[PDB]
Amino acid sequence: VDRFNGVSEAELLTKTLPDILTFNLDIVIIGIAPGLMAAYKGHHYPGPGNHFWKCLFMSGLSEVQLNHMDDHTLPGKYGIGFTNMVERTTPGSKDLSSKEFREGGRILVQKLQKYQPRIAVFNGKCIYEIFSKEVFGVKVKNLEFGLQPHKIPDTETLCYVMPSSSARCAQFPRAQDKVHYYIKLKDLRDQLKGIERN
DNA sequence: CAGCTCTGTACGTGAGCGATGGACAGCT
DNA sequence: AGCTGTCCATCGCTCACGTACAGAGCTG
Repeated sequence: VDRFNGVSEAELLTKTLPDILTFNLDIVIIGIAPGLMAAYKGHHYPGPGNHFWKCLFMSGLSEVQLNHMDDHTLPGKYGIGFTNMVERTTPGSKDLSSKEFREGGRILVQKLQKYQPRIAVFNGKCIYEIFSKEVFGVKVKNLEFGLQPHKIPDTETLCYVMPSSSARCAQFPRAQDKVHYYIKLKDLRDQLKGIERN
């Protein structure tokens, strides 16, 4: 019944979740749109069932199990930042229109060209499908997860796609089913950093 | 025909919320 | 022993920042 401690869903729809972006980041996690719990909390991925923080720990991207309250520590401590394709608070990915997504893509690509992280991680396959068509003018028959073959225009930022950390998708039913992509992201990060160090 | 886009629908886990009722102590 | 109320284990149900895919409609 009451999931928001007496706060209405209509009020949460007016709230926004701030980005956590700085220069020289290794990774920027790009969500689809903040959900009601993130709007409520004012922090990234607070959903008790969301797999994000558990996959970050299980993959070794964090040495201890962190939570949504740690999100502002991620740039300085781990080289990780956060943004979303669509800024607007939304219950789920199915409530977003094509226009909202394409407006989001344009704003997103400008953010990435400003902050130029080593890797732009799309936390959700649906947003990369829109982004690729809008930014690179490419629609492939079978879009795959993992490292994509185009850099953000005018930057060296790579594009890496993972299934959404939301526990809504049945195709990757557990955090265990998504951790392969976080491990591969860690490996890609370590390789990029090692190449720059040498 | 055939390949495309668009829309509707079905799908596995694990966490939380409200209801239920057994266990149990305080009281007389 | 009988009564009463709280605690809390446990259950059923819902559902979470989606995704894959069939099939209708469209177009070359």
